[PDB]
Amino acid sequence: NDYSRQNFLDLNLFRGLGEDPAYHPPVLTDRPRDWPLDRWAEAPRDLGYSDFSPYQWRGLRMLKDPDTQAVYHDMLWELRPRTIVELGVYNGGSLAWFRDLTKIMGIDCQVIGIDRDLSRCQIPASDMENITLHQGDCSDLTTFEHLREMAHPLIFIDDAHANTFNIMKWAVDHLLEEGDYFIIEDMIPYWYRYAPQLFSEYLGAFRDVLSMDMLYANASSQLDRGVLRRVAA
Amino acid sequence: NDYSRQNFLDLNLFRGLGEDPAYHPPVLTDRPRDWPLDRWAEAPRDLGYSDFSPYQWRGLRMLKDPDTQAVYHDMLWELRPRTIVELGVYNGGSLAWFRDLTKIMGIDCQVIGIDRDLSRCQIPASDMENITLHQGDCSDLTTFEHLREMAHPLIFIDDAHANTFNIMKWAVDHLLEEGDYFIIEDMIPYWYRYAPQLFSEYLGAFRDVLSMDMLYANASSQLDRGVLRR
Amino acid sequence: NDYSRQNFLDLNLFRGLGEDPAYHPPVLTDRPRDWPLDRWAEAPRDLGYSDFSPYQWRGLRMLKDPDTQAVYHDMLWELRPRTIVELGVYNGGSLAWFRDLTKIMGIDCQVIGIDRDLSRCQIPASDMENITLHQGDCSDLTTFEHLREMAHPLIFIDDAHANTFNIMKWAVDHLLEEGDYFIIEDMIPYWYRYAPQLFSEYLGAFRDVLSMDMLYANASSQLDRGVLRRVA
Amino acid sequence: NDYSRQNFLDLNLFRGLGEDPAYHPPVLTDRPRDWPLDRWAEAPRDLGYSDFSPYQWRGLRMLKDPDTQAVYHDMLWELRPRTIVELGVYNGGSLAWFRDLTKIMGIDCQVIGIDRDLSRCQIPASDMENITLHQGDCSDLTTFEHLREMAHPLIFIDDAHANTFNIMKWAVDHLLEEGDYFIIEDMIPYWYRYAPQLFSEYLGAFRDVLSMDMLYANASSQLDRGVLRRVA
Amino acid sequence: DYSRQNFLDLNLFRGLGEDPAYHPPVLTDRPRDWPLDRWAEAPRDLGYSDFSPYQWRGLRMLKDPDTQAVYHDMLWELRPRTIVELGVYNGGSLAWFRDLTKIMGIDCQVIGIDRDLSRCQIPASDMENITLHQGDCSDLTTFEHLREMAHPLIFIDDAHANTFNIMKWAVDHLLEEGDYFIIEDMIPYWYRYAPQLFSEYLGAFRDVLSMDMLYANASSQLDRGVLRRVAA
Amino acid sequence: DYSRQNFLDLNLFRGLGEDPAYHPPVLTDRPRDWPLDRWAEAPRDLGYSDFSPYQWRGLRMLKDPDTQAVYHDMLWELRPRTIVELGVYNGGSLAWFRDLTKIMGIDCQVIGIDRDLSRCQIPASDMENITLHQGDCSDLTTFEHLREMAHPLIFIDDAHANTFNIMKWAVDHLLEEGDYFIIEDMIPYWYRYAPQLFSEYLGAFRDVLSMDMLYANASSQLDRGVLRRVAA
Ligand SMILES: [Mg+2]
Ligand SMILES: [Mg+2]
Ligand SMILES: [Mg+2]
Ligand SMILES: [Mg+2]
Ligand SMILES: [Mg+2]
Repeated sequence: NDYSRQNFLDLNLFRGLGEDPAYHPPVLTDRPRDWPLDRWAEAPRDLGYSDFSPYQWRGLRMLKDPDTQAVYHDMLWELRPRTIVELGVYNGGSLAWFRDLTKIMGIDCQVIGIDRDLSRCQIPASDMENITLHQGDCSDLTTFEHLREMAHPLIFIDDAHANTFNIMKWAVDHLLEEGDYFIIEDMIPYWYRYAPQLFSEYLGAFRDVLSMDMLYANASSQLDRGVLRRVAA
Repeated sequence: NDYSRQNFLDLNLFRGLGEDPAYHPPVLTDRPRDWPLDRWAEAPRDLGYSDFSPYQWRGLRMLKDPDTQAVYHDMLWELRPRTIVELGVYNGGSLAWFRDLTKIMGIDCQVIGIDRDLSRCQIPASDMENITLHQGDCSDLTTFEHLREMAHPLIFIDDAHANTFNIMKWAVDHLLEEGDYFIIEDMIPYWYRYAPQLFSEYLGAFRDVLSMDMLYANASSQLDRGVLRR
Repeated sequence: NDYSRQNFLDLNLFRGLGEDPAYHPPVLTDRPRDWPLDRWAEAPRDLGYSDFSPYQWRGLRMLKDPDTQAVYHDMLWELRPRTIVELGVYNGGSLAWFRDLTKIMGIDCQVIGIDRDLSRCQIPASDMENITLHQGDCSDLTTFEHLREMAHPLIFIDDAHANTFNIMKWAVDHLLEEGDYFIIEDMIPYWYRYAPQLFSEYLGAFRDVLSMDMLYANASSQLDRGVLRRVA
Repeated sequence: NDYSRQNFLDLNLFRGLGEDPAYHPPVLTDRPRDWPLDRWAEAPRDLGYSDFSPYQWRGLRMLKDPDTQAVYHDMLWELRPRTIVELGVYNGGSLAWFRDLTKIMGIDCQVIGIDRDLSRCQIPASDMENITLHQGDCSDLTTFEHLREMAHPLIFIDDAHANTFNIMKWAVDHLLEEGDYFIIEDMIPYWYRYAPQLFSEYLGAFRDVLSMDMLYANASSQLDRGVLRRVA
Repeated sequence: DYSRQNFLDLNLFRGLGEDPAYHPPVLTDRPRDWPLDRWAEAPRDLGYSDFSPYQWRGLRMLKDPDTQAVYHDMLWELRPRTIVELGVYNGGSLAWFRDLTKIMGIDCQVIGIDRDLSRCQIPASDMENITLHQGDCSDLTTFEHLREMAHPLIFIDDAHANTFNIMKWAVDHLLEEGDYFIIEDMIPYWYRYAPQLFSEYLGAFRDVLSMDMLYANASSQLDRGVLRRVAA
Repeated sequence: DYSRQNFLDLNLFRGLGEDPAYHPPVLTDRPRDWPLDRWAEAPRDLGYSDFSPYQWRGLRMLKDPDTQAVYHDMLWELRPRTIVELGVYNGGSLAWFRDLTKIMGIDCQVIGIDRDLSRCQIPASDMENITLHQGDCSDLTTFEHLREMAHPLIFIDDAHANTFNIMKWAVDHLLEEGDYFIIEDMIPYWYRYAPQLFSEYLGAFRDVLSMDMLYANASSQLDRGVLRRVAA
């Protein structure tokens, strides 16, 4: 009866994130790491550990999978953006990744992390060149005014998914010049499954300003149908 | 330009539920309802509308899909519950279904629906025989305390998913008896996927009090590995 | 030894029906019913028993699986039929279900079941209110010529599958009214596979009197492309 | 309004067989046969006709598909049957096939086909060497003690599917010597689905006289779990 | 141990296997004779590798059953008096073509061409209407050396070296109207790897060849590679 | 026209494509800017060929994202001083490996061995820490001649010729405990085509090499071919 004295957490705290913001190399349970080559044909063919979010960049966790990394790579190489914003930080491995990548492409880029809870960031202070954190609430649209200094072209990425359509209208009006991206990750397929009528009306409300970039918008499951930018249709 | 003059409801509110608690029948957009038989083989084979949650019961939207209904039908026939508690209510279609089914079966059952927002419920007052609504909070257990003098057997069903494991602890200590069910719809495969270490330990904390019922636990994707009892 | 001493029942008698018209709850063999929770993840994920026809309604077996039940629910709620005729009966599970469901909806509806052999039926006689059995050979236009005048709207369901296109020509001329359904369960995808030319033409012969109802024709594997109704 | 002046054949007579015993080549309806190579990539990737049973041997229809043919080709090469009995005939395509293939392999084999209705047979009277058609009723078992005693080894194939287990009980007692095959095409997977208890128990009756030949029993979809032989 | 052996390049056996001779499959992890009393406990998988299991009369067959069915229909329609196969390996398909044309009553001459014939397993006694020819591919003169052959003619590429030039020569010097030129296996791969070059090269033959859509989509090995001469 | 053209052998492009230089994809059947008011009508597929559409800093990449992710992890764990690609093509892999070791801060040299370094597309300025070498995969003297590099080292085989002989050489004269010998793409094909000989050949290295199960199942290019030293 271990339950009778336990206080249990709401496991929803870990929705789509996992339990620990820091990376740990996967650990084999039902097999040796070194398999005998004389019994090579008998060796189990499955992954060996959970395939939920096993990705990393330099000892930091990555919530963007390799297919998403390939898309953002092409997008960065093409646009050569001076600014990449990120609503939703979590552990910050995405922030660091964008920074490292741009550095090697020779793009002078500023990466910006806005979140209401920056406590879980895992980047060391001694590895923060061209990265800026920003405490803020999504619901509050005035969180976003103070990033009207940054240069163009610009990529705005929504990994937070709250008050998102109001944030999209705020950006369109006050932020995005021609060519800039507004990308919503993960959620467009769910909103459209759960709310076809309202979703189509809201998305279509931006028919005069944004468009879906078809070169990138079907190239990874995380970005599926959610990559937009300020360009004429 | 229609984006500026409009202001946007948050679509997260319609998550796993939909835009509207009232039932509306599907409507065809890209094909006539009445396909002519002389061109019978040209007719599209796909369903012709959203497969999201198109199910109903007597004009009330039903979130439990036909496979889950089959499972619960068998559970009711086998266990003949005196009480069905539904945590999380939405449109009330589950409540009216559970009541109608126990009525044709001859079982004397009270259905109970607990939820913080009951405004979405579509059951008319006139059809509430053996159904009781209850407005309360998950995060405090006082909600449930009051009226733990219901007859058994009992089936408790979590459709709210807040403070779930505490509510289950409370349930074993105060409500449940041998043969009663505690059922976690939908969530378990996700909680395991995302927090496996923590979930495993938590579920196994209940090893001396609850067990997974293997006759029902693999029979529906909504009840997948969440049918517990005793 | 055992083989010489037996008479062997022909197994085609049980085609798509099972060995026993009475219901029995499925039984686990390779696992305990109450899996311990400290090994929750170790538990097997498959069903644990045959998926053939394990469906029931109040202790009666159901040959229409849950998805078909959903389609018939919507159709009953929309049309509010006065009569439902089932061609082929077996255990009566559907009959009971149809009557019970119309009762719950407040639809005054008589349910009629027709079969050559009504000995399999399992409905307790004290539970036949608004259910009528007719004994009679399906492949005989006589059986339907002898039926009384029923109330409309009506749903006519073919679960027998013998001499079916003649029965349908009779239905169109003598029974069906605007809005009424002639449903063929199970059989149409097979008839199309084995006889595409003859089937296409035969079905096409009813182009001015029946149409495929597209709201329900693709909503279930059992009713798939077999939901028809009068006019348009 | 063509339905009122039509003669409706029973489509069930075509089950698993088709409309016409005679072969006719498949035909394209929605594309040219000669696709131009300057639009090669635009060309469709799908078969272009019904994939139910488009197989032939020398202008005769073959109900046995290529995978099943491959299994029989090997079984013949290994066993070198002196006799092949095919219970159930239709167009006689597999009869001709069996005779033709055994002839090419240098096997001295007699192909026998039994059926109630031999009218459909499409084999010319002239091309009938080493092939005997018997009249037969699967209900009466002195139809098979109407065997002139043929040579061994012997393959016995069931394509008729009536009174099958009794015809099997008979085969063991009067025909099958060490190594002879009794094959049931098509039915076994469906019988296990519908009557798992009886099927398991009936087959289990023959444990001391027949075994399932695992070299071939998993090798095609039509012979699936249906290939058996004498002893072990 | 590894310190001793000289290692053969395994690329030698690509798409072919280690041994041109046929040997029947052998079960490793089950009895060949499965007891009927535990019939449902029997494993459902093939029980041996499925790389290239097929045979004709004790010779390996690299063309699988679906491919044989297409060639069977082609041969029966077209009635070729010459079948050329560029690339030979074990000779299985060579003997199959000859045997099929023989029971079809067609007067066909099957020709086999290869730089290495040492792997050909056809017995010299079973060689009638078959000619082996040992020449290199990229040298087009190999082919001039025998356009004495009768028509209709089916030319088959199983070697895949310098294929388009060989097709050019064939179009000009060999193929009368109706004749086939088939590329097995490779065209899907060439389109995947070099889509611009492949399309342009295939389109360069638009007034002389077409894709035969009756056979081009009917097997995975022939897939989009069955071409024939349209009148010019 | 065809009789004019001399046709290149498409096998030259096998596994690589026609152009070592990167060009981004373009759409044919859709606009790049899809209008949001038609968002649900937009096509769902990629829009271009998904053969080898990957890149690094304007250079082609043959290793796909999942493979990249396995090499990322490996590099971070192993901190290799020397990485050796056996086969170069366009050099994309070389540049990535060098760039990646640089952002991780690892002091690494990258060597690229190939008979043909002509297709290499790395600009002269960006060659810091990237030594190239001409040589044949038939000399084991090609590999000695490469001066002694620091360890830990990884050895990737992307040429696949005389590989097992090259593996024996590396174990004895080059590889220390924990160094890697990785064979890309090829092992699953060599075990399908030659199961017996591959089983025996790999088996010989049991005392000096293991399979690294942390990485061996994590991508389809590396599938079952990542090795190092110390098992059982
Ligand atoms: Mg993401
Ligand atoms: Mg519910
Ligand atoms: Mg049914
Ligand atoms: Mg082949
Ligand atoms: Mg590779």
